[PDB]
Amino acid sequence: PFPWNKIRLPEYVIPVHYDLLIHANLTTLTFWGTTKVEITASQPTSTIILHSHHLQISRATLRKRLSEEPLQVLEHPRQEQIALLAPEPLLVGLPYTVVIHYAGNLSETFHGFYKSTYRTKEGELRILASTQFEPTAARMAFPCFDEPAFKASFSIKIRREPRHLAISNMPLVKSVTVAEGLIEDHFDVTVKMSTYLVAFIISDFESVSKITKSGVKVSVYAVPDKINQADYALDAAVTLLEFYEDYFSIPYPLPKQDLAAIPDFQSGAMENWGLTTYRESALLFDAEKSSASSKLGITMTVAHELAHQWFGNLVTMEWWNDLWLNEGFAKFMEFVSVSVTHPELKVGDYFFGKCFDAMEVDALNSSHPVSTPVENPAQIREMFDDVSYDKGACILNMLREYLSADAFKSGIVQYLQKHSYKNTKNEDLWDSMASIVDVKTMMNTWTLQKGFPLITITVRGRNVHMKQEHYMKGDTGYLWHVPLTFITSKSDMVHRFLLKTKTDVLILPEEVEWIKFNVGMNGYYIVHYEDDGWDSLTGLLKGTHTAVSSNDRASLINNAFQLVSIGKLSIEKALDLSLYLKHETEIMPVFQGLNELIPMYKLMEKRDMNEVETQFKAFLIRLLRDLIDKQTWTDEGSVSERMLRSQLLLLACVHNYQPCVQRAEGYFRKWKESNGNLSLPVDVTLAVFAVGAQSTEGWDFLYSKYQFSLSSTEKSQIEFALCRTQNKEKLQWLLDESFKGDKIKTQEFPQILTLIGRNPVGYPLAWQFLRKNWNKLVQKFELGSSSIAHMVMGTTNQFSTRTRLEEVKGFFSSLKENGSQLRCVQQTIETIEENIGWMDKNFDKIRVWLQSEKLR
Ligand SMILES: *[C@@H]1O[C@H](CO)[C@@H](O[C@@H]2O[C@H](CO)[C@@H](O)[C@H](O)[C@H]2NC(C)=O)[C@H](O)[C@H]1NC(C)=O
Ligand SMILES: *[C@@H]1O[C@H](CO)[C@@H](O[C@@H]2O[C@H](CO)[C@@H](O)[C@H](O)[C@H]2NC(C)=O)[C@H](O)[C@H]1NC(C)=O
Ligand SMILES: *[C@@H]1O[C@H](CO)[C@@H](O)[C@H](O)[C@H]1NC(C)=O
Ligand SMILES: *[C@@H]1O[C@H](CO)[C@@H](O)[C@H](O)[C@H]1NC(C)=O
Ligand code: NA
Ligand code: NA
Ligand code: NA
Ligand code: NA
Ligand SMILES: [Zn+2]
Repeated sequence: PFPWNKIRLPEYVIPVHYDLLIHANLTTLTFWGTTKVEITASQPTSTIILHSHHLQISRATLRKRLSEEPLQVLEHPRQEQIALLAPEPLLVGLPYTVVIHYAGNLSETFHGFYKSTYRTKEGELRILASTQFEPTAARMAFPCFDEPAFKASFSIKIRREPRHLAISNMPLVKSVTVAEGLIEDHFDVTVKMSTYLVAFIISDFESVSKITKSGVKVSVYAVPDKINQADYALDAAVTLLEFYEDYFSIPYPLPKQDLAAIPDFQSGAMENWGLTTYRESALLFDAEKSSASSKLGITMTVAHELAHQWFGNLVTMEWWNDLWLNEGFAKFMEFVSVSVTHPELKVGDYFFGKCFDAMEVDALNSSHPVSTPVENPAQIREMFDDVSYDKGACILNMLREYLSADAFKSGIVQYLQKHSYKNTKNEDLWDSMASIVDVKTMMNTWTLQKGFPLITITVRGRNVHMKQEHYMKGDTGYLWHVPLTFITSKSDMVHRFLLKTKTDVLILPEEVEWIKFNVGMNGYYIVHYEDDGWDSLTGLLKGTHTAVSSNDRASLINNAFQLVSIGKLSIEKALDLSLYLKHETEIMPVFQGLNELIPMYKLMEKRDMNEVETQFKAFLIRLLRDLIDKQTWTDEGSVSERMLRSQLLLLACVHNYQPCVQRAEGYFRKWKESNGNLSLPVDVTLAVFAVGAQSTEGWDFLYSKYQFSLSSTEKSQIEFALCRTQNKEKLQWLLDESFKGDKIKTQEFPQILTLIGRNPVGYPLAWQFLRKNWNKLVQKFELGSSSIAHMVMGTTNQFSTRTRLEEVKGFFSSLKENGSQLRCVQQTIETIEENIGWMDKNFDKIRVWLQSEKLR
């Protein structure tokens, strides 16, 4: 008879300090712990509720120069709680200490205190143990008040064999031999922090280190065979840590910061205070083999994790309904920091693309407000999504533009200073921002309702009429305070207008030839132009496209196709606009063009539409052919030029543009004749391998080199190529082997499943594999995880028939408690519903447009 019936812990028993002793055995794969937690009670009680999950509690006692007594233990596994019953009611305000002894098995998933393995370059299997606790898995490693507002200090001790190294949040202060072959490591006490930030790793990692100008020792740890790839991340971390310390004027408060590359890791990285963790591919850099995309990705990932030391660790959201205060800010700070520390990366131009990814899900009924209630672990994991990360960063960027960078920076500094070592709510951020303007009323419209507005512009002479309405595919009365911006043919000053009502008007000083709203796409909204608007802007792009900025051109491309879905613009007119790209040069507008047009043939690929699919792909290649032909088969140029080269050559080869295929075939044959020892330009390797893997001999040869590669980029490039074969038996093998995790690690499975889901002949196999192996995949990755969401959407969200829709509805319906209520399931259902309507309306229009298409 359990005495607590709520998922949320009681509020009146509060921890102050934890002493954690962990003794793990990396041979038996078990661990023992003793947890002592200093607590004080706000009000008298005789029961203490806390979290524990899959931990066998052997004994629990309560300690008051005096006194100690036993506690009865009850468990409620579904609430993931245990209850400790005291003989006497606890006394208010007096310090107690709860001592719990327990045992567990190392987790075989990617969360909790889990097993990771790797093979030495000689073939020896090695075992390590690592942690991943965010959001609710600390309770799988020690019993705790496992909610992020129950902050405390942590003194961690690790018992281990002499052959192993242990690291944790804080520096090692002492090692004591306790028994024959057993050493006890004492780490220094942490600052006050949430339980999800606790971390420890038992490994044989090696490290390299560098000291910041502020005296912080920064280290990168990795397996011995890969530590020579740590130099780039080490240098970036020192630079970025120094940047944030100087930017926030709040020092990093710990003596050291570690970045650890874990051989098995579910996400990309995690911000544990003093001991940040990473997938090997997100941290390690090979100067000969790593891609430009990889260098960018490592830099931004490190910038994200180090931003979290302030936005997340120092200041933490009070509850997961406001996770965006962690994740939106860390995502935004990636661009603030890296635009200064690595200007050659030009990260600023990539930002708006995240906003368009957020708008993809946020246009659906099944989106949710940035701030929204959650209760159980699955729901909490679902908050780590494009709304929290990307919409969060996008509305912060919009607010920064509205307030000015200086007022925004003063706001976030006051916010961080005032709430240091505490927790914040949505409202606390607005109050800090206003202390520098009714920010609260405005930002409440952007955080407490889902979606975004369509802004409709109607011009009569000098009179510019504006209307807002909720953009939904494909009428709730939603209203926003929208900080509009515009430029005109007569003024490229960024003009501002705060639209607070359904309609409003502004008067231009003189008539203009065109007007363009949402300058640089810094606003989280889309724009429709009535009357001759889209013709006028289409003419601008086709005549003098440089009359507006690259990012303004990308915004026009994106918005035109979004307006097709709600019937405000014909597919023919949006496709007509896209034709200006034949004269475009810039990565962002070209990338945006690809990102609007590729998804159209991805729908056709899953239909009996080979004729139009082939003509559409030939149109795409012809549209970009001049740019394709100018690409050199080298690694020259900027990061943007290199990413553009790699993507264009891949596109051209996969769609059988013969000049590219023939050159890629030659490089692959030479690479194979060299026994895989030939150094190819990294930027052409995706295309070369993707062509090579189309034959059985080439696929088999590529796979044979995957075993021995120490390069994350090369393994990623091989994986992509292997997933592109039309040989169904090979596709099935990849699914089976990465599912098993021996020949290909299970951390790659979600990406392999999705790539095969996008394969024009493999997509039935991937959806089938997901259905057949659902229960084991959920057990490995967890309901609500981003990984499960990626697998659900990546195998299903390009279907466009009523028969496929019912397959999806019927399958997930049948799962009941094991998945039927997933948000990603409702999102993919609504996406397929929109695909059905969009294809039913537009397919014949596209077919005719392509035939008429003599412009090319
Ligand atoms: C760790 O795994 C072992 C599996 O061997 C679990 O031990 C079994 O538990 C059941 C039920 O309690 C017993 O009937 C078996 O006899 C146990 N097996 C052995 C070999 O002793 C153990 O419960 C797991 N630990 C936790 C904390 O879940
Ligand atoms: C993990 O367990 C193994 C065995 O269960 C421990 O290995 C023993 O270590 C002692 C002293 O080092 C040796 O005398 C025994 O011969 C070992 N037994 C075996 C089967 O190898 C190991 O020390 C444990 N490690 C930890 C960290 O607890
Ligand atoms: C959106 O979902 C809600 C509840 O799920 C429903 O009441 C509403 O009708 C939906 N909107 C549309 C356009 O289907
Ligand atoms: C080719 O093999 C040599 C000898 O083992 C090695 O040193 C070199 O790095 C290899 N080159 C590539 C591109 O793999
Ligand atoms: Na556990
Ligand atoms: Na909103
Ligand atoms: Na939203
Ligand atoms: Na249309
Ligand atoms: Zn984050």
